[PDB]
Amino acid sequence: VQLVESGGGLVQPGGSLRLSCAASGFTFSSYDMHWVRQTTGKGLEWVSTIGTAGDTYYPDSVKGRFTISREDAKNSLYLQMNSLRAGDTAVYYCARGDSSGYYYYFDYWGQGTLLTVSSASTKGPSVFPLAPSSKSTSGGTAALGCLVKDYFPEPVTVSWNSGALTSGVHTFPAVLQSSGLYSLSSVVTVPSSSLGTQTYICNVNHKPSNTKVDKRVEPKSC
Amino acid sequence: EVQLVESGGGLIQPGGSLRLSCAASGIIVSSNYMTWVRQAPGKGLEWVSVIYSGGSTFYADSVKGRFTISRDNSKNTLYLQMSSLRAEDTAVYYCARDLGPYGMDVWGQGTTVTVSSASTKGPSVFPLAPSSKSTSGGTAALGCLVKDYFPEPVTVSWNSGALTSGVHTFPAVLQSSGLYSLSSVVTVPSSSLGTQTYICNVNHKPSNTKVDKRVEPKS
Amino acid sequence: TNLCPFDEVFNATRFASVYAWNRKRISNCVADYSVLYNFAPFFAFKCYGVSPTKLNDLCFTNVYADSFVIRGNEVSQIAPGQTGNIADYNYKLPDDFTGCVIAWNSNKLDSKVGGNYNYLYRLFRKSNLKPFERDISTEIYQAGNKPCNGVAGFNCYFPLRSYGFRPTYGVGHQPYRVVVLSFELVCGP
Amino acid sequence: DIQLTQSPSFLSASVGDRVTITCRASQGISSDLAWYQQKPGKAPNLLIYAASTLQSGVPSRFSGSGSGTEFTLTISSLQPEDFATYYCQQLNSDLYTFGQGTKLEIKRTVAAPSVFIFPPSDEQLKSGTASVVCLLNNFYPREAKVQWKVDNALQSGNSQESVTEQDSKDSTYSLSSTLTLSKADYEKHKVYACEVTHQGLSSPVTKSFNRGE
Amino acid sequence: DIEMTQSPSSLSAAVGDRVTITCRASQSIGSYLNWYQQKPGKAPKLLIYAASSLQSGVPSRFSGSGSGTDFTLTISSLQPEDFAIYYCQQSYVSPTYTFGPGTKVDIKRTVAAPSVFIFPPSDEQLKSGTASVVCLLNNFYPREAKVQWKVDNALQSGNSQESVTEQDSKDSTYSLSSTLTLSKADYEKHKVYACEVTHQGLSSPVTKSFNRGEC
Repeated sequence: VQLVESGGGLVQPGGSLRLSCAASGFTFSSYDMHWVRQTTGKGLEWVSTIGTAGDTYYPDSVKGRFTISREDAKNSLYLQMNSLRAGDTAVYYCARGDSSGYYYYFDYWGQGTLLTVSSASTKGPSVFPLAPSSKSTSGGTAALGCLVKDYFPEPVTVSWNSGALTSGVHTFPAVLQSSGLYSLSSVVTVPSSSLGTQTYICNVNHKPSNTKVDKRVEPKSC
Repeated sequence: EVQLVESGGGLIQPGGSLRLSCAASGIIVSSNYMTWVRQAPGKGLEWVSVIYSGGSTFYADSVKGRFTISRDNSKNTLYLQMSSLRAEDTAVYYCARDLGPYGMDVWGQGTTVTVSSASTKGPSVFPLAPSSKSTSGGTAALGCLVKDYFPEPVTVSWNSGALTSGVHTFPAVLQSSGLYSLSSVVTVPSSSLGTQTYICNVNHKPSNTKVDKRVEPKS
Repeated sequence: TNLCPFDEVFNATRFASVYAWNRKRISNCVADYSVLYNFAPFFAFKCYGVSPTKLNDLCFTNVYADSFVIRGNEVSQIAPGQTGNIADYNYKLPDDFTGCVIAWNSNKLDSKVGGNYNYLYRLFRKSNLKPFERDISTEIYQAGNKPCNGVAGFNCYFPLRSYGFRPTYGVGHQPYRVVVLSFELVCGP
Repeated sequence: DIQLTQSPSFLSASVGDRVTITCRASQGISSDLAWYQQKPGKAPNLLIYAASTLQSGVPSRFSGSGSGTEFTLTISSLQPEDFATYYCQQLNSDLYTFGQGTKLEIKRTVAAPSVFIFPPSDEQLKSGTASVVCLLNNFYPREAKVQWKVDNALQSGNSQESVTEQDSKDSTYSLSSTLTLSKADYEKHKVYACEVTHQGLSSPVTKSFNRGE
Repeated sequence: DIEMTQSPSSLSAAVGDRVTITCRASQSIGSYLNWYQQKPGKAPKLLIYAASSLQSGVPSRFSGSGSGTDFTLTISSLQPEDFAIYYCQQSYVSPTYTFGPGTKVDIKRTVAAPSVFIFPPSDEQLKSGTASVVCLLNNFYPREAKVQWKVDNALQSGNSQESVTEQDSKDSTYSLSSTLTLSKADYEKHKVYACEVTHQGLSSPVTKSFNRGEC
C-alpha cells in the first residue's frame, strides 16, 4: 500500500491551493479517506474526511473554507483550500480509514507535504561571526561560530572549511521570529593553541536566492 | 417567616481557607436553585456559583477550581468553601434563591470577607486646627485626621455626640501599606473659635482603642 | 423488504415538546441512509460509538428514533456525560450511548410573530431523570415547607414554561429540531 | 459569553419626573431579563422579571419593555424613596451576567465650593511623615478637580480623594484630598497650593501657604 | 470536544527496560482508544487499536491496557527502533477525532554537564541597527534545563528565543542556544549582561556575565 502526496508549497494569505494524494496497492473505492494535519505546537488535528457514498465531513475551523473530492478512476484524492489564514501552516497527511467490528482507525498514512503561508519575500541571509575569547575558552578549548539571521524561506545550509571539518560542528534548527524571518547558528570547538593559527571559514549557502557567503571567523586577543 | 441569614466572615491571609454558611427559613434548599453572589466595594455585582436541586453545580470561570458549593438537608443550610484565596476576592457575599426566568427574589443579609496582610493595629490621630488661612465669611473649619489603622470600622464623633451640625466623616481609603485613613471635619462660626469646646472622639473596636483628643487653634 | 419511514421522522408536520419527546420504532427494512447524506444543512451531526460513514455496512435488531424541539444553546446538552437543565429534567442520554444525534434550525417553521406557546419545557423537578425516561406530569411543585394543596401561589409553581419563539430573537435562542437515533444489538444497502 | 451595558451610568433628576434606563446586550437574550434595585448598604430587591412583569409588592409606577437586544425600564412619577442603583440580569444557559450599574441622584442648583487648606501638624512632622489636606465643602455637582502645586510646580503622585454622598438636607457634597510626604521632601519646598476647578466658580480658586508660617 | 492528556511528557529509559506511558480522557470512552508511534521526520504508524488489540505486523513487545478514563501503553523490552513519540487517539466521538500531546521516549546515559559559553554582538551587526547576544550550552543530559537572561542584573522576558538540537548518536548529548535580540541604542544603554544556566547535572547554577568594552 503506497500513498503519495503532492501540491505542497508557499501561498500568500488569502490564496487557494489544491493538494493531491495518489494511492496504489489496494482498491480505492472500498475504503474511506481522511486528511490530517500536524503543527509544531498543537500536535495532530483532523481536518477532513470523505467516505464511499459521497459524504463529506468537516470540523468547525474548516467548514466552508476547505473542500474535499475523490476521483476513483485515477485513484486520486483532492483537497482545496480557499481563504487561507497564517495559522494553517502545517504538514499534511492523507490517510486511509478502516474498522474492526465497531472500532475505527487509520491504518496507513502518507508521506505528508509542508504548507507555509505568510507575506513572503525571498531575502538573503545575514551572517555574523561569534568570535571566541578567554571567557569563551574552557579547558584548553574555545567555541566559535557563525550566526545566520533574517532569511526566508528554508533552508540555509552551513558547512565549515568547505566540508573538511566535522569535529564538534553543531547546528541548530531554525526559529520563526515575530518579523516573519528565521534565524539559526553553527558552533564549533577548537583547541586553545589553534586560536588565530588554523584557518576557519564557514561556507553558508542559500538555495532559493542563490546566495553563497564565505566569511572568515577569527578570535580576539582579549 | 421566609428569610435567609448568612455567617462566616472575617479576616483571612492571602492563601487560607473559609467556609460561609447560609441558613434558610421557609425555603427548602433541597428543592430550589441556590446561588452565591458577591459585590466588591464600589464595583457592582458579580455571580459566583449556583447549585441545582439535583446535585449539579456550576461555577464562574474566575473562581473555577477554588470554590465548592455544598448543601446540608439536616440543618437546611447552604455552604460555600473557599480555598487558595487572593487579594481580589475581598467583598460582601450574598446567598439567594433563583427561579430562572422569574429571577432571584429572596436575598440574604450579606457577610463581609476581607483578605490582606493583616498587621492589625490602632490609629494615629492628628488635630486640624483653624487659623487665619482657614477663615472665610465668619466660619472656620477644624477637624481630626485618622491615619494608619486596620481594620474597619471606626467611629469618629465630636464632643461626645453633642455636635451633630456641620460634621462630615469621609469614607476610608486604602493606602499602599494596606492601612486605612480618613478625616472628620466640622465648621463653626469664627467668633466662637476661642470659646467653644472642640474634643473629637475616635473609637476602634477591633483594637479596643478609644481616644478623646482636644483640638485648639495654633499660635 | 420495504424501506422504513426515515422521511416521515424527518419531515413531519409537527414535532413534540422536549418533555414529551416522541419515540418511533424502526425495524425490518433496508435502511438506506442516503437520505441523511443528501440533505446536509445540518447544525449538528454527531455519532457516538460508530462511524457515520459505516452505517450502511452494519446491522442491528431494532432502531429507535426520538424527536423533539429545543433551543440552540441547549443542543450541546444532548450528549452523554453532559449536565444541565435539559439533561437533568427533560432528556438524559446514557454514558455508554451508541447512536447518532442530528439537529437543525427550524426558525421558519416553528417561530411566529408574537410568540409560539405550543412548545413547552420542564423547569422545576426534584431529582435527575434516569436515562431514556419521560415525565409528562403537571402536578404543582412545592418549594417551601407548606403543602401546595393543588393551587398556584408563592412557593407553589407550575413546573412547565413555554419557550415563546419569535423571529426577532437571537441565533442561540431560535428553535432547533432534534432527532436522536439509538442502535442496539435493520440493515443497510 | 454575552455582556450587558447600561448606557446612562450616572443620571440626575427631580421628584416627579419621568426616567428611562436602557440595558443593551451583544447577540440575543429573548424575553428573559431581570431588573433589580439596590440601595446603599442593603441587599438588592427584584423589580421586574421577563422584561415586562412586575413582582408582587412593587409599585405600579415601574414599567419595563423590550425584546431581543435592547430593553428599557421606565419610572413615571419619582418619589424620594426611589434614588438608588439599578441592574439588569440574564441567565443564558447556566451563566449569570449583571450590568455595570445605573445610579440615580437628586438634582440641585449649582453651588460654589468652599475651599480650606490644612498643613501637616507638628506631631505628624515629628512622627516621621507630613500630610497636607485640602477640603472642599458644600458644592454641586460632583465634577470638581483638585491639583497640588509644590513650589509652584504641579505634583502628580501621592494624592488621594474621598467624597461623601448626597446630603439629606441640602443635597450637597464634600471632598477631601491628601498629599503625603516625609520630612525632607516636605521641607525642601516652600509654596504649597491646592488649585480647585469647579463649575460654580467663574474662575478657579486656589489657596496657598508657605513653610515659613 | 473531548480533552485528552498524557504523562509523563518526557521519559528516558535504557535498552531492555520496561516502559509505561499513561493516557487519560475527560469522559468515559470505553475501549475506544488507539495508540500511534512516530519516528522523527516520518509518517505516523498505528500500534494499537481498541485499546487492547495489537495491529498485525507489529512486534509483540508492545501492549495496551486500561478502560474508562485511564489507559496505559507498555513496552516490555526497549530497543533502539523504539526511540519515538507516542500518541493516544480517541474514537468514541465522531467525526471529530481528537489526539493527544504525545510523549517522547529517549535513551539514558550518565549525567553530563552543560559547557556554557557566551557571545556578545558583533560590531558588524551593531552597524546594521540590531544586536544579538548568544548563549551556548553544550553536551548536557537530560533535556530539562533553564536559561535566564539578565541585563544589568535585571530580569528580562519576551526578547529571547531558544533552539535545541536533537540527541546525538555518538555521545547521546544535547545542545542548546539562546538568542537575545535588541536594538543598538538599547544595547548601549546598559553595562552588565548575564546568562544563567540551571541544570540537574550542576551542583549550583552557573551565571556567565560580560561588560561592554571588555572584549
